[PDB]
Amino acid sequence: PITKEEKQKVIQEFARFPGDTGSTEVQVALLTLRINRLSEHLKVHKKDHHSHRGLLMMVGQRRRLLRYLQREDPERYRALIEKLGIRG
Amino acid sequence: KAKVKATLGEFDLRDYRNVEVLKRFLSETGKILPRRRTGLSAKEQRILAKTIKRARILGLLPFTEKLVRK
Amino acid sequence: AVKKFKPYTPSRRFMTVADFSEITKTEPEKSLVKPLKKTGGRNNQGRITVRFRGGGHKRLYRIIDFKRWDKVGIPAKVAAIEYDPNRSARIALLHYVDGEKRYIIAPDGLQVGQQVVAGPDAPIQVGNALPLRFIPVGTVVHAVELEPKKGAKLARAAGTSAQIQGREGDYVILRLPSGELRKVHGECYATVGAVGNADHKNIVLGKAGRSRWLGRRPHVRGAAMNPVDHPHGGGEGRAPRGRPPASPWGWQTKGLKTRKRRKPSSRFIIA
Amino acid sequence: KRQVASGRAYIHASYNNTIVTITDPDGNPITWSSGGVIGYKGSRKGTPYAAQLAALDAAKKAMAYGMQSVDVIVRGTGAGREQAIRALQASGLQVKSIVDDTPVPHNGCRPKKKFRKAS
Amino acid sequence: MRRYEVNIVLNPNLDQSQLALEKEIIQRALENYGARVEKVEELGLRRLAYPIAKDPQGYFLWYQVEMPEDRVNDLARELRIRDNVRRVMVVKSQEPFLANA
RNA sequence: AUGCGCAGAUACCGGGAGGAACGCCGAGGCGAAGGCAGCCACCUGGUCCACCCGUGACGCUGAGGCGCGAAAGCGUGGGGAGCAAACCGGAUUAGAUACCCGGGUAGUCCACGCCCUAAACGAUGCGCGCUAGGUCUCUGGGUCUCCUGGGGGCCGAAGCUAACGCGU
RNA sequence: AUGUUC
Ligand SMILES: [Mg+2]
Ligand SMILES: [Mg+2]
Ligand SMILES: [Mg+2]
Ligand SMILES: [Mg+2]
Ligand SMILES: [Mg+2]
Ligand SMILES: [Mg+2]
Ligand SMILES: [Mg+2]
Ligand SMILES: [Mg+2]
Ligand SMILES: [Mg+2]
Ligand SMILES: [Mg+2]
Ligand SMILES: [Mg+2]
Repeated sequence: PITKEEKQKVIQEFARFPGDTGSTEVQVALLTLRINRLSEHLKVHKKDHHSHRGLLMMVGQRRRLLRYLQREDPERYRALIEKLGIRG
Repeated sequence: KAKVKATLGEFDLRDYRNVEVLKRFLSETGKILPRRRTGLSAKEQRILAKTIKRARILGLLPFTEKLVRK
Repeated sequence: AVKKFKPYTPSRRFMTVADFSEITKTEPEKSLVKPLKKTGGRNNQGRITVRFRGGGHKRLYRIIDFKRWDKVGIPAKVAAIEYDPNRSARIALLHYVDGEKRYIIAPDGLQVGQQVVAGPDAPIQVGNALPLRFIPVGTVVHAVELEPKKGAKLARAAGTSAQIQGREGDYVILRLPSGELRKVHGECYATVGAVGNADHKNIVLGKAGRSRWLGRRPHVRGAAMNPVDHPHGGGEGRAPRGRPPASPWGWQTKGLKTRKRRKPSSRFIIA
Repeated sequence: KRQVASGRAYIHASYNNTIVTITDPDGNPITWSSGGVIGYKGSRKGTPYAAQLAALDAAKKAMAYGMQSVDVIVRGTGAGREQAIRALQASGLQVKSIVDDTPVPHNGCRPKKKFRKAS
Repeated sequence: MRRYEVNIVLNPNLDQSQLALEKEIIQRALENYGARVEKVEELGLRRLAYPIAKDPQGYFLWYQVEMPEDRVNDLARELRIRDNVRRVMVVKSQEPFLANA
């Protein structure tokens, strides 16, 4: 599982300002963590189609978040996708 | 008779080694007693069954003992 | 697994080839224990005595170790698993800590790197050999002696084994590969585990060659011969048996039992 | 031939028959009987009267082994269970104790279809 | 890293030559898998509620420990290997949950 | 009756194997559905509540597409105790290609890959708001004799309904 | 236990 320390390392790293815990960047980085973590589990456990549904959800959630960002501020959409290594 | 809960003081129903206490939730055939006899909540009863089984595996309580006199 | 092919030819549409994953490990054989010349020859002093043998690839015999008691209490480490063209099983090259090297037949599960040892105080784990009497009943066991000290004769073919069913005197009872229940002396050695490369029985040969590659020449039916040759010989165009079906030599060949009647070894069988 | 004062009396009472085997205290059968050892045949073996008869015939055969007392162990739902116990109590043989030891899966094998109108 | 209670049941019929052997094998194994024993409790010989390894008794141990969670199964595999070790239950340690106050 | 049984069965006891399913707890609970039941550990998804802390409409639905999808069934392997289509026997019958009995092969189990159906049902698409209450129940929160959220039931206001019924 | 039709 993600530890309380591990999750906070991501949040600091992505927060637009200290005490920023929501926010499209933090959210989308928080999800990416989950998604990569969970993609790796599915790698070993191909047969766990229940957890997979959740993946599909997160992927679609992040997709939605990123679409919103790309729409309001397109530079920090790009800045983020880069920083996180996604949309490929 | 009474409820079994109504019989003991402050006890921990995660403790799969208090066989002294647990055997008391167990009927004369080794069967986990129903709530009408343990007088536990729904939630308590589940914590209980879990630890009773853990204990049965450890060897402390029976999965089944036999009914005496027909 | 078994390697399948796409139908690029006819024949290949059906061939399946053994999976040699368990082997590669070592792919030439051990110069020292390996080669004996193995004398090919489909028949005896002159005469074919077993039909339809011959041709087929040259082979070195790999001397293998069918009596394990020579080497009680000397551990050996499993160096290699290798192909043995002279048996369905594959074999395990053992480096004894003596120096000495031997080939056991490779049991299912045996891993290169493992250690292995023979004798009455040997751990009950795969590839150790023990007198049957020292082995927990219900342990499944391959390469078993039938009489003490006469070498392993039971359960050596790929994927075979026997199970100890019980003890009873100086004898144990094995269920054999065949399903026969036999009494086998407790002093008889056996090695713990099954033989493996158990996929062996599933390889589809696929073509008429291939049989040929394995030293199996065409088998001609008795029907299809003339009556000089065989009980089913003759009849004008294609004919049923017309007799209870028989070998060339004339015994019946559907159901007639042949193990010798009065054989002392019967006292000890049961299936 | 042998000699055992105390032992066990097993009652096995199916729906089709009642059979009692009496054993030494290590459980080794000393003697047995059943609905069919007594005269009965077919559906009447599962009758309670047969069980009575079986239990006494079985009790009786164990005088010859010098049996005095038995622990009774019952296995079965089935008509004969009750009477075969009564038969034993008042039989000469003294029932030290009764025990139902009926084998019962902790949900296990799939039953034959006839025991599986089941949901 | 999380707290587990490691239960162990040994052959009652050991002598402390034999027992300490096992007890040391378990100690060496614990430490091997990075298990830092906190509490420990040799309740010892008990009458089991059913026979185990044909034996009416089990000698009982209990080790509270903190170890990496990803090594816990592998440790229980190892602790079991030995013959006189006849049960091993490893259990994530839990807050107690009471009835009555 | 077939069948098993004097080559010693049945019942009892000891030793062992092996497969399948988990009694009591156990009614409720979880999941989008299919569905999910011993215990332990690791990995992992959904979900509820509280603080009211962050973002600031980022939302609803969704033709196609993608994935999931009981049981049977198919392919390659494994496994095979119990059960058991087909099948063999015994009965029943006017016949009995059935129902009842004794056996029994696929299959039922596992891995991988297919199939993609169903009374796949609440025969009720999803989301949001609004319109009495009472009562039982699961699971959070509470200056806790009641309040407050999330679920599951039964009865019912208004209203709807061909009716049956539905009704926060 | 079975036990058809108009
Ligand atoms: Mg002739
Ligand atoms: Mg002819
Ligand atoms: Mg003709
Ligand atoms: Mg705010
Ligand atoms: Mg399906
Ligand atoms: Mg299926
Ligand atoms: Mg199949
Ligand atoms: Mg078919
Ligand atoms: Mg039948
Ligand atoms: Mg429909
Ligand atoms: Mg209503």
